Amino acid sequence: GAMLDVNFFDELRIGLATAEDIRQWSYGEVKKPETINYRTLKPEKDGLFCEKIFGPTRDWECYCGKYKRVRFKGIICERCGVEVTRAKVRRERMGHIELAAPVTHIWYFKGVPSRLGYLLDLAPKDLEKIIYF
Amino acid sequence: DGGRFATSDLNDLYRRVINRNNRLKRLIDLGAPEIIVNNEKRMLQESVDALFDNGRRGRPVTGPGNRPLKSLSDLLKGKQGRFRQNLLGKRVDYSGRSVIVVGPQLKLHQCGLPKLMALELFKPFVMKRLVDL
Amino acid sequence: RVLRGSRLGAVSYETDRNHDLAPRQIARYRTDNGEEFEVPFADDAEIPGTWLC
Amino acid sequence: NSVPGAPNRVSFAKLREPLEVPGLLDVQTDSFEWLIGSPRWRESAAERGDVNPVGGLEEVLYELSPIEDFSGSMSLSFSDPRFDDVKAPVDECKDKDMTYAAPLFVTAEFINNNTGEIKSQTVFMGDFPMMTEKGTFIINGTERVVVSQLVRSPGVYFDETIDKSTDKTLHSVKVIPSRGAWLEFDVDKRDTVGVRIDRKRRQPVTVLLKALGWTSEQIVERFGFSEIMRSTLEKDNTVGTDEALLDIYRKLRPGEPPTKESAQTLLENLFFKEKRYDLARVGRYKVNKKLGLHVGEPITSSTLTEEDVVATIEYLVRLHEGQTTMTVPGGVEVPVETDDIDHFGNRRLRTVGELIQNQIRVGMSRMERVVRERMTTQDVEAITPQTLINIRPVVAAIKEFFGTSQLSQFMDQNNPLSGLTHKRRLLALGPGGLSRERAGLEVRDVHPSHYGRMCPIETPEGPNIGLIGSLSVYARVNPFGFIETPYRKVVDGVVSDEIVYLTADEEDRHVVAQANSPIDADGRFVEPRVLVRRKAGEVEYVPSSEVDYMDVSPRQMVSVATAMIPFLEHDDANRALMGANMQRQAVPLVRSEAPLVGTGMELRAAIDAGDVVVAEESGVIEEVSADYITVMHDNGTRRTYRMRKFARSNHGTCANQCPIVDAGDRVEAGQVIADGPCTDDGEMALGKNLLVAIMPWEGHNYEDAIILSNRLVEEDVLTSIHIEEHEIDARDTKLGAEEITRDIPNISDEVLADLDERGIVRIGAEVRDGDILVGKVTPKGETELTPEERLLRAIFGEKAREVRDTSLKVPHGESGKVIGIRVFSREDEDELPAGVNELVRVYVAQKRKISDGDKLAGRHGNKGVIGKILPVEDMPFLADGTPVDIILNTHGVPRRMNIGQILETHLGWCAHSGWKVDAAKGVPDWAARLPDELLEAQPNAIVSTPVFDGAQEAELQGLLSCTLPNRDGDVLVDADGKAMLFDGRSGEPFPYPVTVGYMYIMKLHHLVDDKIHARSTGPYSMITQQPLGGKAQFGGQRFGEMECWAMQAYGAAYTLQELLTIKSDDTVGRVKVYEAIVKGENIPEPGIPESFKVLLKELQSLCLNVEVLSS
Amino acid sequence: RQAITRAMADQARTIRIPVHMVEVINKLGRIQRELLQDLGREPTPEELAKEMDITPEKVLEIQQYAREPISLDQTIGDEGDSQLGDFIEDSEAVVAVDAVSFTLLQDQLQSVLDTLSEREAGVVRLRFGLTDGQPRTLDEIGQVYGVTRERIRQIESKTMSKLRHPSRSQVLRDYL
Ligand SMILES: C/C(=C\[C@H](C)CCCCC(=O)O)[C@@H]1O[C@@H]2C=C[C@@H]1OC(=O)\C=C/C=C\C=C\[C@H]1O[C@@H]3C[C@H]1O[C@@H](/C=C/C[C@H]1O[C@H](C[C@H](O)[C@H]1C)[C@@H](O)[C@@H](O)/C=C/CC/C=C/C2)[C@@H]3C
Ligand SMILES: [Zn+2]
Repeated sequence: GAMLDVNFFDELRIGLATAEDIRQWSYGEVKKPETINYRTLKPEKDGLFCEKIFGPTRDWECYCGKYKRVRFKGIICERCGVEVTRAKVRRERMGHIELAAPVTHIWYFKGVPSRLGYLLDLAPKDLEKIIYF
Repeated sequence: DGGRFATSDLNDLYRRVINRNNRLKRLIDLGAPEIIVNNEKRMLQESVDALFDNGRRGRPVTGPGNRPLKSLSDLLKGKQGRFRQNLLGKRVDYSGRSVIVVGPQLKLHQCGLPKLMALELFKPFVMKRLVDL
Repeated sequence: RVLRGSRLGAVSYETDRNHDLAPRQIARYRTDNGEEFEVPFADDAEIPGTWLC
Repeated sequence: NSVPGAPNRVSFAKLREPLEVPGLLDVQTDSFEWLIGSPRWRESAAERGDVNPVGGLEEVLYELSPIEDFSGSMSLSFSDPRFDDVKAPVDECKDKDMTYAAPLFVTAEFINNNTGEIKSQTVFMGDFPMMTEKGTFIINGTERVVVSQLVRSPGVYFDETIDKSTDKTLHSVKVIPSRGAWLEFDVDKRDTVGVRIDRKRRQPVTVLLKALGWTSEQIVERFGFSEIMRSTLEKDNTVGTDEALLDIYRKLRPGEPPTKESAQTLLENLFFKEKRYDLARVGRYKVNKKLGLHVGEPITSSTLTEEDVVATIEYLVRLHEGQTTMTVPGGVEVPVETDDIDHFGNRRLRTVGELIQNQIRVGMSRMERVVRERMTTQDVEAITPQTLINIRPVVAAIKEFFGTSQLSQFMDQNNPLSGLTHKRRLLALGPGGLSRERAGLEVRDVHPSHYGRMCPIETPEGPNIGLIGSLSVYARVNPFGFIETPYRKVVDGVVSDEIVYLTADEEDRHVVAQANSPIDADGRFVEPRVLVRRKAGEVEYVPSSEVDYMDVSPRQMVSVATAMIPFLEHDDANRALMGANMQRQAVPLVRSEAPLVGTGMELRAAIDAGDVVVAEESGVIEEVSADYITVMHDNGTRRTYRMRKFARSNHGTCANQCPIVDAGDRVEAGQVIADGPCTDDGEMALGKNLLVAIMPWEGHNYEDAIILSNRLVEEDVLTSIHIEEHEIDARDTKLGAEEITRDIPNISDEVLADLDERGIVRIGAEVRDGDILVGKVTPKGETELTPEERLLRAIFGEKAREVRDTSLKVPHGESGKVIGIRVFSREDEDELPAGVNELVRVYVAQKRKISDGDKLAGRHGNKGVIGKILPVEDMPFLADGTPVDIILNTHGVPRRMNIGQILETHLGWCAHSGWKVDAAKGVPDWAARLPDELLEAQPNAIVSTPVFDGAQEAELQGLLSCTLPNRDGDVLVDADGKAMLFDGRSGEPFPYPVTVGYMYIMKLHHLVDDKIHARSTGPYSMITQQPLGGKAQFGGQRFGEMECWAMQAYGAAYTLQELLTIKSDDTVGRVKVYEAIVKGENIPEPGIPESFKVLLKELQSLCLNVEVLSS
Repeated sequence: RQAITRAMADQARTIRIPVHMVEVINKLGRIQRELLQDLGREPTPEELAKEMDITPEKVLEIQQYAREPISLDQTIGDEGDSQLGDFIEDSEAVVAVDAVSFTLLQDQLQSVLDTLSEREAGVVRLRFGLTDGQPRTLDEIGQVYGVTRERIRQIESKTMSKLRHPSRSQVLRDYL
């Protein structure tokens, strides 16, 4: 099964995503709560819009502006760290957040029935007293 | 215009999760009493839970005007979710609307059309034809 | 009347040549937990030995 | 009559009504000057007793006066709110976008209990948006109107249902106060009680009875003669006084240890002190009228009392048994009854004064919290009320109500009737009330106390039916916020002229006769059995001795707008609804000619709508002009009257004011001196008088389509004016600052040949679609170019032109001459928004002729767009050579039951040609009750049929008998009413005669260029990639769900795929579609839609592995 | 209280502002509320700039920094289902007539270069980098051509004189 969008599937298999698949999809751990610099209006480094993580906002333009044309393509500027491509892959590439402590998905926890408590044969209130400490 | 930025209400949830994870990592590498550490982990857990679905557990996280933040599950469920809206239908190009009047001399396979509107509809066809001529 | 917006980025309109590119090296990187990563640098490019992968 | 400049509109009014129509905007003006505490209001309220009249500002302050600290160590009073003048006049505020304000000054005073000093400052409380002359407000230049709102009055509402299971009629009562909490005395499914209070999930009577401190025997001498009291005395299950105190308190707290002494006083706090729980003076009067306790004493004690509480539970259990009347120990008897909320004795009207008073109350509370907060933090002998009081949340609350509320509204002013009927609306459910989706149809129905108190005809016809009803004609608001209705009282058969204003209560105490009742011309009836309205909402016949009140006139129950539809008593209520909504949608024509047939309401409706400049003091004209009128008064003084020529209204339409008087004219006080938009000669005029035949003509008038003659187009009979405003601003930015100039990059001087030397277009420049109005250029910055762009620049020698042209262009369809150049500048030191260096507004106006598609209507909801404008030669013409103007459809008349328009057409022909009945026998029999100076009439003479006392069938046909000829001897219309028409197209006479006449039709604000709207490729959305709909943009059409269903049902898969991918969201597909069209090649295959990839990315982002398999 | 104020300066805005600009924003807001209170009316920014001993343009820049962004997820229209984020004209999107215009311009320009000689077309193409994306210089063109760079400049002047016939280039005058 290919996600390369050739307009023929005949099949669509939803399923739970592992932590390995989440870190497999991403393009680097976003690790700062800084979205856009207040002065230069450019995306911050390693924040929620970081062009090294997701991609460039200007078409085939590295962030420092060294490489700037389509001849430089598919490469990464060694200074600015942004892979040169189009701007529309910023619609596409996901990032991940690594966690110091693990986390339970609320979609398996606050359900009727709670699938966590039904897999481990436990009360809902057992879970609300475990993973709320 | 005038530089009025417009966020998308997920950046605040992502900022809260990012900040709580960074703080938790800092306190873990520092060494802290376990009340503090478990409290930060509980805050991280509630943050992730509200990020997926705000208001699923406890009180919904709101913002200015006490309006609840449109979390990730809010993009799917409800009338403003992706499924219902994508099922609701989209606006289309090459379209148009007008008021109607009776056409008592037209044949049955025929409708009148104002030239000021049909000029706007068939603009690419009319451009191609009058650049061929 | 209509309020407009612009996401602050440049949009050009060129040809996506998959043939006429700047040629380029590929540097393999090894992380702390042995993870391999192949960063495409340019040909005319100093390769930093360290890299946030 | 009784108005000096009224035109001689003769009337068929047989009934002589002694009561005149009131000062129609009194609902706005009296409410607002009650809030001010105007001296005029002060003496007016001192007229009807009321020894302590209080302005609502003084009410809110005296409620808040004084403000202690917590420890009792100091006190902060408030005293005497007073005003300065206005900051600016009316049109200056409207031009400069300032709110028509006035400052508030308040004699504030701080007092320390420690040592004792007065600190009597004069605190400026805020600039206060004053009401204009016409009862409106101006906020940011726009004309804003606050609307009166209906709510349930605070009080005790005994309402019971019977269950489907046990068939026991359980009796609840909601004691709903103003501002406080809801205590209730319900009845459970058993023989117990539902005294569960503010949703505390369980409470019987006994726990509050011994939380009152009483014993079981003290319950017995209070509740004593019921199985309810026996079963609750045994089903107490919590016995002991302080036991029930702490039981109430632990039900109140839960989550903390209790204390018994606070249980006795928090009860007195939450219901019996007047500091956090206060049903108003209105609701307290309602309660003291309901139980009859405080009958000999004036209205006070805005909190509760235990006597009234136990009387309420006694009333509850007695109506649970079913009783006729109850006297409490300590009260005169009152009838034991249910409570219907929809009765107008229980529905009070919160007008604009009550609304502003509530917002001042919440602002004073939210600043009082900061006052009490900083009272302890501030040190003694160092403070003052200026150092204590923050008026910023108060002025924020005022501005947050006047802007961005639900009740504040743009004054819907396409004509003065829509101004008048956007005032005097009652909104039944909204903010502080039920939601629109939450409310059923019990609100939407018309309770039988609406007669004279709210018009049942006028309402929106959409989903909001019955929620938005206007006020009646003679209705008048009580000081208690109730809707009085005047009545002529009848004593011993003699109906006096003592007009008594009655609320719904005294309506229900009595029985009420009708205006269509034959009086003896001396007071008494001539028939002993009279129609009457029984107080249970019923109709009876009655001996002519027991009625004590009569209606003041007919038309008492009708709206203002609906009072202007003639022959209303023949019309159906649905088409009258459409006509009354159609009245306040006309546009002002350039000629504005008066209807040949109306009611007696046009004149007073015009001069009370405010959109006609009135001769204020009786004088003589010193000089007339086109912009001003200098009257010369009878004692020295002079006064100009500046006309507002070509003012833009709130819907683009013109608001001209042509003067009507001449040089040597002596005027009187209260005389019309200048007609407004839709006024002729003083009275109202929403359209023109037009010849009309009722034949079905060639399918062009098919299914309520109208045709017109070309005489309307050529002779400019139906021609509005649409002054449209365009507005652009010069801001600053990161790359520099935008600038307005003649210099626009890559452009010619040909398009630039109309604008001035500095960029704006000059006055009088005719524009078209896509022209330039304001030449505006911003710094683009400097970007790298495409090599082809560089090569063309190198060939032509032109530079980069590094500044981006984003100039204001006149958008699609709009055209016409440029009237005004309203331009402001930050460098000219006017107030401007943050960063805007220059603001420029340009008014363009187009003189829209009538056209096919413009929604026309009569006065009876007989609407319809113009199907085809025929030339005047092939239009079916009357046998003397007169061509008719419009031609309706016959089949829309009978099956809609609006033959009021046919009667109006016959009467319009009669009043057009004029008549003179024979005097040889004097009065013919049909002409008997027909009033005098109507037996003859000159041609083109207006008449007025009133609403429910007007023309009749016999009078109309007998008047249509003698219908004096045109110029020759030619009675063009028979006694049947029809006429013989030669066909203008074929040439033959039409084989049967056709009804003709002069209907009075209007042109509505639904014109075609407001609606015609197309798009090939325009702007797109931001987050989604759909074409951004809306006529403000180029705009697509919402291809909704049912359209997807229908095109599924055709099986047309391909067109559905186009409509959902490559006209909607396939981003790379759209440009390939455009390329294939202009290259003339085949349309490529649709790719994956963008919204599906958005769904895929969201579902991947929800930690769901959405694997999409191919094989 | 230092760590609390530091956290409220750092992580309380959707865009990060360094703490000194947050401090001068708070000082401006304190001065502004105090001036609106004690002045009675609204203060002018020049008077505020005098008050904080700074320039009014700096006051305007600080006020421009002070405006917090609004969310796109509020029901701004009268309909509850109406979304504010829909009614935004994407002014940085594909205008889609200029793209096909640009492609057609490329093809017509290729035809115009076809109407000239081989050396001329190669000189203009390698000069402006139209064939690859890399504008080489006259020295590189003479390097690949085996002639002087002054010869390349003479060829350049010849070709630009050849291009500037309006009889030849009216079709390209149309393209701007
Ligand atoms: C549904 C609604 C208002 C609709 C927009 C129009 C009302 C129905 C009109 C009709 O069909 O007859 C309600 O409006 C408010 C409270 C609840 C609702 O709020 C709602 O759900 C909707 C809006 C609530 C506040 C809006 C404030 C501002 O929005 C603009 C400026 C401010 O007010 C609005 C003003 C609308 C005036 C209308 O006036 C009507 C004609 C046009 O429909 C409009 C010109 C006239 O028929 C007029 O006589 C009727 C006025 C309505 C009476 C009081 C309404 C208060 C204008 C659109
Ligand atoms: Zn870079």
